[PDB]
Amino acid sequence: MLEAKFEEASLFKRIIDGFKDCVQLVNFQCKEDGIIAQAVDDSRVLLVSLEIGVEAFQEYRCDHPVTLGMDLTSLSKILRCGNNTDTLTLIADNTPDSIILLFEDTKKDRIAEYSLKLMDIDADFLKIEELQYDSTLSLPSSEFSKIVRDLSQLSDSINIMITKETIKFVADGDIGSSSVIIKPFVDMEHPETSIKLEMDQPVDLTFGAKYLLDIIKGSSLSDRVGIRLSSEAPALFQFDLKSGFLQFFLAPKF
Repeated sequence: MLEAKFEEASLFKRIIDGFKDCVQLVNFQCKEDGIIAQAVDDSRVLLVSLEIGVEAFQEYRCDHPVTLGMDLTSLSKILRCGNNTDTLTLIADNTPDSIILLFEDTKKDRIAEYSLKLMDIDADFLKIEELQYDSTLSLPSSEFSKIVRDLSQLSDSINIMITKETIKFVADGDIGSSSVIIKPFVDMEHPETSIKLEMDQPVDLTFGAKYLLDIIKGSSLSDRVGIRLSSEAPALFQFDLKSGFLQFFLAPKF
């Protein structure tokens, strides 16, 4: 009925990581064009949205829509058992109470099979994404990961501000302060180091550093990170998949 085969289990593992620090109970809607998942934290400042396209799997077959409500902790326990390089195949016949996970390795000499029991998770799906954001911005995820990791040393809240040609991060907690200033540049070897900034309106927003910290563990899925900011809206942090993405919508501090 449903058969999704990841070329490498690391992918699913990493996706599930991006979620697990933010919530435990998540519905995975599987359909003909792939899988989506949406989940909010308890404070409802952070919404995590995932979409995994068909071409993102080595092989993918879903006969008809089916929801897989899962406990992220239980799931990650099971994922602990396979390794980053195993092929992972999720499988379910329709109207399921549980799914199956298949790791193989091609030496040789491995083929482990587990079965997770599904739960019923009550979900009211949200479509809060805006048409355009005041500023759009991309950069190496590794770089953004450091800026966050660093600045979250001084303050429990980080302030991001965009003016013409300047992106600026600032943490100013009791103990001390730091300010990173970066700017748009293309660098051809390679251009995945480059920093892109499109600004309609300048924006000056502040976020809980604790959540930014969650958001940047998606760095493992993508060389780069996209960031859309608006004055009156949750910020959108995005890591592109081969086909799809993991996105984090995060409420600016009032």
